[PDB]
Amino acid sequence: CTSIIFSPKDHYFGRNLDLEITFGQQVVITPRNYTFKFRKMPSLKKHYAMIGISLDMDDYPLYFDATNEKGLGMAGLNYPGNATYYEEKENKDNIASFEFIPWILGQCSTISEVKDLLSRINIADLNFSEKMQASSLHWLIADKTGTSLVVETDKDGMHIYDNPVGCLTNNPQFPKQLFNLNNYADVSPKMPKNNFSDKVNMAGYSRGLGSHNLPGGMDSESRFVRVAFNKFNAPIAETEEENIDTYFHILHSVEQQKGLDEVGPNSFEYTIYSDGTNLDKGIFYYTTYSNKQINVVDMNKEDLDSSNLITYDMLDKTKFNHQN
Amino acid sequence: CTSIIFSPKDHYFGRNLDLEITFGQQVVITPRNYTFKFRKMPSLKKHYAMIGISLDMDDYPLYFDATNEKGLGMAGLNYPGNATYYEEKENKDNIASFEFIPWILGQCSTISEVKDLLSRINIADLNFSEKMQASSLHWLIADKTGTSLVVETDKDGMHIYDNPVGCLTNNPQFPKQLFNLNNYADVSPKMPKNNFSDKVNMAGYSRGLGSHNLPGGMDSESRFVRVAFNKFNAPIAETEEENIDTYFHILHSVEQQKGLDEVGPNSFEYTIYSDGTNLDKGIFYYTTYSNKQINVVDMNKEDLDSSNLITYDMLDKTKFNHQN
Amino acid sequence: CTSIIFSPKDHYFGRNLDLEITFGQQVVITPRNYTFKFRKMPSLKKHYAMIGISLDMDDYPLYFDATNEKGLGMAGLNYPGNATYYEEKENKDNIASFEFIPWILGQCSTISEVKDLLSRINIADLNFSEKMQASSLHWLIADKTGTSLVVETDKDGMHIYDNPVGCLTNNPQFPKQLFNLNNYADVSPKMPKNNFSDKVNMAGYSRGLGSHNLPGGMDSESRFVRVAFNKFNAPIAETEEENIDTYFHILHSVEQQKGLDEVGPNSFEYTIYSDGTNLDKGIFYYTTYSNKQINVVDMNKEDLDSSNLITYDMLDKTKFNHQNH
Amino acid sequence: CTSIIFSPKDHYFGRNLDLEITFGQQVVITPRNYTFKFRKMPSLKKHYAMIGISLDMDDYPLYFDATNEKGLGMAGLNYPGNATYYEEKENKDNIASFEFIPWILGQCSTISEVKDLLSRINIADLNFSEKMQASSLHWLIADKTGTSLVVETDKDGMHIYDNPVGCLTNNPQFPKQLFNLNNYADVSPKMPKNNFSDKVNMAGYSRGLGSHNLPGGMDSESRFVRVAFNKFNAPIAETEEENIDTYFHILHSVEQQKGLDEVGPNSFEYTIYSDGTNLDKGIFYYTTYSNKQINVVDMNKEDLDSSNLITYDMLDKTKFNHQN
Repeated sequence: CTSIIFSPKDHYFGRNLDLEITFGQQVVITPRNYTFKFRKMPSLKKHYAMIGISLDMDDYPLYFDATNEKGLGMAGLNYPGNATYYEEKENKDNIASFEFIPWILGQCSTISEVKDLLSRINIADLNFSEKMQASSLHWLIADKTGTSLVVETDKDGMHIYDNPVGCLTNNPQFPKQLFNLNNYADVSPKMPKNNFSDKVNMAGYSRGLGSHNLPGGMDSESRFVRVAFNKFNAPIAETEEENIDTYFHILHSVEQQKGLDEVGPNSFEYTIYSDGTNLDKGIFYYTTYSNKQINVVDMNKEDLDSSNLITYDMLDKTKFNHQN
Repeated sequence: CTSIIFSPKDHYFGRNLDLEITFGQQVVITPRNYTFKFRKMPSLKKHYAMIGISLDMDDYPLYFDATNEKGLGMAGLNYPGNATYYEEKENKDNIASFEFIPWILGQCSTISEVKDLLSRINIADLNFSEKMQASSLHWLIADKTGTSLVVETDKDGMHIYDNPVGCLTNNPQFPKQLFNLNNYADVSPKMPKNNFSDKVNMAGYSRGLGSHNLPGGMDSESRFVRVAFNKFNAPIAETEEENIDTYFHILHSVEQQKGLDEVGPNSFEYTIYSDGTNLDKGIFYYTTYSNKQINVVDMNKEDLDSSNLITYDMLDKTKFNHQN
Repeated sequence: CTSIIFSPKDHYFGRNLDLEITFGQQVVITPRNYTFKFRKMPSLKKHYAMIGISLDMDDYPLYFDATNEKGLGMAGLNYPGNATYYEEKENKDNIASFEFIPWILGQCSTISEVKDLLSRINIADLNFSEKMQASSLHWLIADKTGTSLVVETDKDGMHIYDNPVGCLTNNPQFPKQLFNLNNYADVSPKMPKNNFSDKVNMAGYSRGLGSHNLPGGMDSESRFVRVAFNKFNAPIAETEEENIDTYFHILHSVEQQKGLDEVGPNSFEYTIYSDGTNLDKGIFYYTTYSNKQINVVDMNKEDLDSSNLITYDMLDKTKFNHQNH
Repeated sequence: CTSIIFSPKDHYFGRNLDLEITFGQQVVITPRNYTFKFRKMPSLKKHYAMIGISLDMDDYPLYFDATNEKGLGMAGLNYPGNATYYEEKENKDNIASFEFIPWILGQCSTISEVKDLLSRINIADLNFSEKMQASSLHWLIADKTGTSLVVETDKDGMHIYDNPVGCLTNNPQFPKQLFNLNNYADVSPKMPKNNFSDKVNMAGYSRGLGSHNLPGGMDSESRFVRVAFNKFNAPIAETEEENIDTYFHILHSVEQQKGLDEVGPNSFEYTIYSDGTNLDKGIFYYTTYSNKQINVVDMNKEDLDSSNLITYDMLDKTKFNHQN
């Protein structure tokens, strides 16, 4: 998985979901008066409305990532082997990992409010069902000022980090992931100087040689570096159409192509989908692996005061434009 | 530029066109009875029909790449500084670089016929006009057996190479480009073995670590290695829709994103378009940088006995699908 | 800087010193009854003898690294910008960075005893003098069982790490440095399998292609990975001569060559020297940049009950052997 | 194997010999009136004196590398699978690959003289003895002007190349080996500039980060790049002691450590010795894997008009200096 906030003019937040199998995701809008039930907290009977990609299990939205009507966004990305969910604490809001996105996006409008709410939270070891055991996740949270932060629940407790580069992938823990970027200071959009020796003729035989050491791999660290390079060198435009086009080139640059990340016999982790929300306008965009026409769901064209889930199918089939 | 042949069941040939500035291009079917004129050879009054993308002129089809009705495909890719075109030779067929595709694709059906014609050819230093100086190219040729061939006109003469990997980018010369692949034997879709030492605990901390050393750069050798890894590990499917989807994932895996390959002040080489032809069926497909919905032009739906160029606009503007 | 413990049979501990300027340093044995004086603690009037390379100033051994007579070793490696030394603390033993090696090596014989002393230490922001401001260092400590730990004094306090690979270089902090090794699991002494695709003919055109992605750089992470690869694939022998021979190949594999690491105009960081001590025997070995004949100083041939520093020159000029004479 | 000419003031030519088995080589001075016998040419009864490392096979010097009294040096380096030796030719001096060094260094004093002799040569497929096949080699040749050239005998003929970097290792052919240097222009002794993006704070956390991408491997291409970086950034001094010290630091920077290049079960290729000769002065220097004190043999202190080989044992055992 890869998640970014991209702030050329308006602010766009979203992620690639990298898994080996698709099973029942939809675009889900949760309106303000849908009651969020919590295992160990009183229900949120009214809350901010939100939109994202989710499973719908027994009428409950298990969000992979979402954005609320105040321009606050949040995404849960795989964090295998690192994620720890804790015992219940008598002095904290005990919130399950699968309840984390509704808890936060339903109650908070800014990063500062997120931090305040997190000062009272305990991400607790609670499973949705015996069938659906909890996934191992860490979270990227960003708001429409362009500020972002990272939440990791490690063995020695929960850690919260300001995110100066506004990107997140998977393992390792954010301090190591962020520091690894320092090793790529010389990766450049421009041709290199001959620093090797002026007594040797270095021929600039290919445009693009500046990025010769850009990681191309499917792994977590390679995608973090690659998405950071793409994000901070992408062009800035004035229109919505241009900036969302650029946004999807950023995420598609770290797409996991089928066959390249093999996790088992004929089993391949790949980018199921790419989404992005205009945090300033509440507009949800997505592409899928097989359908890279941009699909648009406008949260503001729904009745956000209603009390039941609003669902749209993810258009995940190849759609061709036949010019005859 | 990157060009491949991809042979899952049917055979698909095409390329990314990477340039820092466009002047327009278009899809062009040249029918059988469009007379091909040649500066130094008699005209081909009748020939095979072909389809590809050319410059936005209707004087003459100046193809970037094309595929004829017999399943033979050919693409010219930037070869900066290496490409040498020769003085006219009395005992050869003197053919301009911009006449190469019509000359070959107009008369040849197989790689074997291509080689016979190439043995008597001389790629002459002729310009389409005094203003339109010939660009520096080398060529990938492939037919529907999956066999392919590289043509390079260097300063010491024309060299013709069998291509065992069916890929081509830009510099250097093909023996160096092909040999460089030997350095990436251990790049893997599966998790790496701990070869370092069984006394060191190596944590397989991220899926995709097998490809940690896959090159991600925008440069010529990086894209050659990366597209070969993508092509030979791409899944094999049974439907046309699935295999052409896969084909565009291979080409998009070596797309040059705007901003990442700087050739001058605010001037960036980027992937203008990606195209692919089903050599077996005569069906032409393309995406462009800003419109990655796949566009289809079926050559067999046209009057191939016509005498006039048949043209279609390249739809290069972002197409959104609004769902609510 | 690069420091290792190498444990083929006996145990060998030491380091490359990577700096841009030398002058002053000697092989220095501090005997049992040389009185170690401390700015904020009572003097150690008698203590374990030790041997190492030191800058002697005002009759005080400013050790770069040393090993004591009980087979405990300790080295201070550059930690630029990372090292933080603290205000004096009540309820702690306040010890200056330049007194750290005498404090530990004078009093401890084992890692377990080192850990006891560290639980009550505080590395204080104290300078040798106005002209000698304290260096930014972190420390590798190893004993003759082959166990080692790392001490790093960061902005948010002192951290002590068990060291499973027995190697240290410079920045970054040890958890990041140790975790970076995970990126090199596929580096191999053996020819690589063709994982790329069995549809592509990968020619095995050179021996050694298994190590094609081994880092060769002069930088701290590169050297950490390269020294670990060298150490864990080095052969093990049953002889002192062979095992110390191997030891210096490990250290020399990560030598910084003059001209390859420029830290300012006409100023280059390079490996001044490599040393190694046999912890089980008390034998100090070293080479220098211009003299890679192994020089030997046996601490046990000196009077370890004396009270004065005992010094030997670092033989740092090239000594050619004319076979033709 | 790695071979260089290093030209700080005087000129130093030599090599690392990288093999898995030591045989029993020694330092051999061949005086002017030792008769060189050839299988298919008249004997060379008087010739230039030379010094180098040789096997000894009943009175015949089989040099790995040598340098003659006129300052011409030559080294045979493994070229596995690539070396082709030819059928005898009726119009050429047919010289065995193991006769090549005596043939050249016996009669030539300069690179230009070498090039004239090579115009009449045919490196023929002659083995030294029934159960000792010829080894597969290519050669680096250099003289006291600093100039060097490469001789490679490939399937399609002998190829001679001027060597602009004065370096050679093993496979592949020299054109590909040399061109690969272009991929390392940015490898630097100096700290890198932040070209990734100035919106990203890149910490220059370690001295030497400029060489972060210097290859460290044991393989042929890695050592070629690494010895070149070491050679052209090595300091230049006024005296012999200083320059020969620098010279061995260059060769030792590409030493293959035991255990790092496994060629078979419990069998490793390693640097058996490093040697260099002062071309201007005829002084021979060497280290061995286990003895890094520089050993010196002055060819000119011997009787160069003699008729018998003059042999010295290689001091290959560790010799310690006990200071107390």
